[PDB]
This record gives sequence, C-alpha cells and structure tokens, in this order.
Amino acid sequence: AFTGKFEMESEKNYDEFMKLLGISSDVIEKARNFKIVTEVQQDGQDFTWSQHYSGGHTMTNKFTVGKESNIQTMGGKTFKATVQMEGGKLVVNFPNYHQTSEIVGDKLVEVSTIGGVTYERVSKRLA
Repeated sequence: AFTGKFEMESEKNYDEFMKLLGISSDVIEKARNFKIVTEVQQDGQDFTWSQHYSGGHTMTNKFTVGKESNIQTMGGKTFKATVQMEGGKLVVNFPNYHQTSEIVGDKLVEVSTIGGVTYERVSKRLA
C-alpha cells in the first residue's frame, strides 16, 4: 500500500550510519531523540512521500518508480536515484547510499545502507 501517516518511534544503527554519511552532531542527536513524522501517498507509479518535522520544517521525497527522480534524502544534499518496486516492498539506490522500504500491514519500516553499515527503523502507522 505505502499510503498513510507514520512516525519514527525508534532506530537501530542510525548513529553509525550517520557517522558515515557525515551529518552534523546536533542534527544527528535530533532524529534519534525526535519523532520525525512521515506521510506517504502511493498515487500509482508516482509516490508523494514526505518527512514532516512534526508540522514545522517539511522535507519531501516525491519520486516515480521504474523511472527515477531528484530526491531530498537524509544525506548532505539532494541526489537523483532510481526508485523501483518488487511487490510488498520498495527499492532505491542513490550515488551515495542505498535504501529499501517495506510496509507491514499498518507499519512502515525502512533499512538504509552504504559501507558495511545498515540503519533499520520502524515508522509505526499512527499519529
């Protein structure tokens, strides 16, 4: 489905995965001590993903799968990357890191990747 409100309740290897990307220490501590809210609307091959900071800033990741698009990402800057799908899951690969999302009924989880490190998360489906 990939459609609904979600929010990051917890993380697994976020700290190190960040230390590889190279994020600022305060911003590192925020996401892990903060519920980044996450909405999604899989409107067909195009998606309207979003990553709200609880109403204030809103970063967004609109993209089209089997096509590619510019995506804002949690790295230093925007990149362009080929999002793809499989069946009950989602796929992407940027010239920077790799990531695959995977809905579970009423829960969004994601698993990022880059160099011997991988950051799982569990954006639950609630508010």
